[PDB]
Amino acid sequence: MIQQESRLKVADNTGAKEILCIRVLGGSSRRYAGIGDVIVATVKDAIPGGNVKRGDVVKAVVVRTVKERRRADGSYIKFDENAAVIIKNDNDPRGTRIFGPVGRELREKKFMKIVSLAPEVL
Amino acid sequence: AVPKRRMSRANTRSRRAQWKAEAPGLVTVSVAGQQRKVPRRLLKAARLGLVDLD
Amino acid sequence: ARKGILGTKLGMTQVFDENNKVVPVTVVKAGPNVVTRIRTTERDGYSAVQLAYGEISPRKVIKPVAGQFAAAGVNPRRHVAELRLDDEAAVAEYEVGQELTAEIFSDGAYVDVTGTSKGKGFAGTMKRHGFRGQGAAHGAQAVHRRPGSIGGCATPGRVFKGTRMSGRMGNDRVTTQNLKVHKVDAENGVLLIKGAIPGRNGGLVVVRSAIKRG
Amino acid sequence: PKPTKGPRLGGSSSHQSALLANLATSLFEHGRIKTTEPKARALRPYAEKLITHAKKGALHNRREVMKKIRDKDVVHTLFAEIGPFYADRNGGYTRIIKVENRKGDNAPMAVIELVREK
Amino acid sequence: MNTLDFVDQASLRDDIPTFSPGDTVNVHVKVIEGSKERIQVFKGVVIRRQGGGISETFTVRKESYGVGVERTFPVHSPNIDHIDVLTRGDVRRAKLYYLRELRGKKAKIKEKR
RNA sequence: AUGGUUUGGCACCUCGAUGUCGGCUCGUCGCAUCCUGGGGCUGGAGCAGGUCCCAAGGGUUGGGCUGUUCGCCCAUUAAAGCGGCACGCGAGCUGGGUUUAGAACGUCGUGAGACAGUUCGGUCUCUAUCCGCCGCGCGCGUCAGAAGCUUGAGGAAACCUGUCCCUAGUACGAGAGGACCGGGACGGACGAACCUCUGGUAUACCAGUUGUCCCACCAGGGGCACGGCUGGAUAGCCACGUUCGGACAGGAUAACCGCUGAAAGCAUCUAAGCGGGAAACCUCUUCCAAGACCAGGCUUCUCACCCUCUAGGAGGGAUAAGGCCCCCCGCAGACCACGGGAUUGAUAGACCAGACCUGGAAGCCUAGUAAUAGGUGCAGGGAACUGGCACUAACCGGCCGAAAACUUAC
Repeated sequence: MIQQESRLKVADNTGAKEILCIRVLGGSSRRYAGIGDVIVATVKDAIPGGNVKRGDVVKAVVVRTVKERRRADGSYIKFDENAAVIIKNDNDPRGTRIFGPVGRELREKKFMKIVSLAPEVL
Repeated sequence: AVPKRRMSRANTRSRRAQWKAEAPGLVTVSVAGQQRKVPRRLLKAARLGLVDLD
Repeated sequence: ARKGILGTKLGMTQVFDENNKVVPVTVVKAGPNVVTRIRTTERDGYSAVQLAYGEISPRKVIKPVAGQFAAAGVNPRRHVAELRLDDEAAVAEYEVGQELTAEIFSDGAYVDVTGTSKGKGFAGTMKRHGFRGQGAAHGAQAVHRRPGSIGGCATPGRVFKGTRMSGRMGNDRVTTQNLKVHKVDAENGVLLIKGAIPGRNGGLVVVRSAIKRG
Repeated sequence: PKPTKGPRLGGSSSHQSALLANLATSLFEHGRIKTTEPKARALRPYAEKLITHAKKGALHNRREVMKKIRDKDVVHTLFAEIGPFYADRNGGYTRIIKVENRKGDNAPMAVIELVREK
Repeated sequence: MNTLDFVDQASLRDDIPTFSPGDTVNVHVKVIEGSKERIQVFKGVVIRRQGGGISETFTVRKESYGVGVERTFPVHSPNIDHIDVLTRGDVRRAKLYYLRELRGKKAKIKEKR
């Protein structure tokens, strides 16, 4: 249940720590973004000499949320913190290592390299 | 706000005739050998000796 | 050509599928209705059928109604509604007296129900019609939840009927469509509809095979 | 018991609860009280429940009564007479009787009694 | 008698253990991956249980790679071939939502005795 | 030549008051159409297009700067339309600007002071009489009085679209690249209904807890302190949540494509005729509706008394069917209405049991120096949900409410 002007953490190697949501892609007047919906997002923090730089405009995906999400089985999920992953136009990550867990939704959105790089999918 | 005209006799008396009154539906009671008329709401309380009958 | 039946809403619950999905099923107790009367193009000018459901202890019914039931020969019931059919096709399968039972449907059958909605009383715009109200701060002098404007200025100088306003919403007949059906119980005379049907638990529904899908 | 569906009886839950307790006090003290109607309508259940605690007599029931009404003479009265006196009558200890309205505000009035028939 | 009881008792799932919040637990979940149906394990601390009879559900918190993860479940689902308590818990509360604000050795629980 | 929105021209109503820029909320209308839909021509290979015709049903984003309209930019989008209604709307809101008194800078003036120059600050009054509009009642009417079921004139609501997959890496083309038509799956915004799940609220639920006063004191509890605060919280109400919806087809059509064919030896979509044809139109979909005065229809029950005015036609009584009031109530509700029950009774409240929420009571016993912990014990407490029980109340009853006839056809 994410929006504009929302700060998120990164789960990558890219050399960023934080990001900011600018849009939510998948239509027009889309208000919310869940676990598996692309965003377009800039950078508000960096590592010392990361590849990424503070002020970029990159494109990302959400893998975690703090708001709950149903599934077909009647189950739910709730992570603690809102996290995201930089991704390039072929829906591939920029990084090489993923931090922390993700959701099973990404296997069915066709975000699968991520799931291969995930340590713990839930 | 404030009216604009002197609202007529017809309309005036017409609406005024809605501010009326109805009468309660009365019922007898055999109050100790004699009879008096009382609403039905209070019938038991009269037969038990609480209603101030004047 | 249009199978319908009367029933009573009970509540809601969950059940599961073979793929282990979960379905929010509403229950209905279509107790076995009775056909009181009939409607034809010779008598009345249209094609229909008239149904009955419930129980009255025999002194609560009125004498006109008792005549309407004893003339057709059968006993009195609470609620009496009327499906409207197409012709002799949908009439040739009905007989006065006969007991309908819920088995006339099958799992997967798409239905449309009708029911009397729940009441909400004298409702404002922000509950009837979903208006953005107005701001709660920045200088507002007492307009935090009331609509705004209502028209022009000396043209028209009127208010354009159907202008939306406060008043009693709720308590209206409502139609809910294309609901699948998950299970039928013949032992207890029950349907397990999917979805979410109108009304308050303990009222009256009327379920029908759907137009778009039947 | 079943809470008031709307706004309360004298201006707040505080004043409501205090008022009900004073009126139960007066009731068990005398046997009849004359009061406006919704107070009686609100005071049947409260009082019947206190009476039920009295019937099922115990230290614990007694304290859980004393934490409302604040009057030891009246609790002694309950647990001494009104408790056993309504042993076999299972439910329904009170009676309401409507009477002549009130001059000042036409308001209803009602006399709430304890029954005495067993 | 829970009006839909005659609808639900013929659909319940028997033999579900009497557990309770605080009771640490491991859950064997059915899951579908690559159109194969296999099983996964999920360990954690039951922080609640919300009765409704057949709509009843429970919640399991876990620490994953520094990230807290609640996973909810309905009790009677066929997506559960096992629920196995590992420990018990001395907790005064019923709903243990005070574990969200806590990390580390502070979000530990006692055991019965 | 239009249109009358723009800067202006005239000064015709309003100066014994027509409240002025923009923003918000709320619309509704036009098409000179941004997208969607149909189509003719191409310097149209195909994908994309360019221009022109018909077409208004629906939709027509969030953000940075500026008081700003306009505009520029960022990121998306199927698309980011143009305008009117006192440059829509201040008895609906703002009051940043502009346009009162304060003050300052530049320039003019000797000076008071001024600037379609600037800069910081600066009271927005009103109980809705009438029309209008959204909803809801009383009365009378529809040739006897009443109760149920309903037809449908005529009106309203809804109408949006995208991305991938087979079609096919085929058509096409040097290749790059790359389809029409037609079938599917999954989603965005919107709208309704509902509360099983999730989540929120919870002023008579439970537990913990601080200060303090009282219950003679310890214990155990209460009152006040925004419910004192904190953790949680069934029902009801709700949305972030659930499910569903936007049909399919059909008739007459616009632009358009035509067939047969003259006047006019050929020719021509037409002058006589016959066709196909769009999100627009009429039906279909959901709602209302016989106060639709052409006041409808199919049905059922009652379907029968009395006294007066001098029998003139009326009047006045007591009635049946039935309704109303009083009464118990509702998840129906501004009041009224609506819905149900009314001892031939489970409507409400209580009581017993259950479900669920809280979370292991008081008392006693034990261990402890004491804080306190353990046992008895899913304990106790407790509100709406459910089943049972007639114990209390729904009463030993008042009021309204039924037939001029007349003619043809029979």
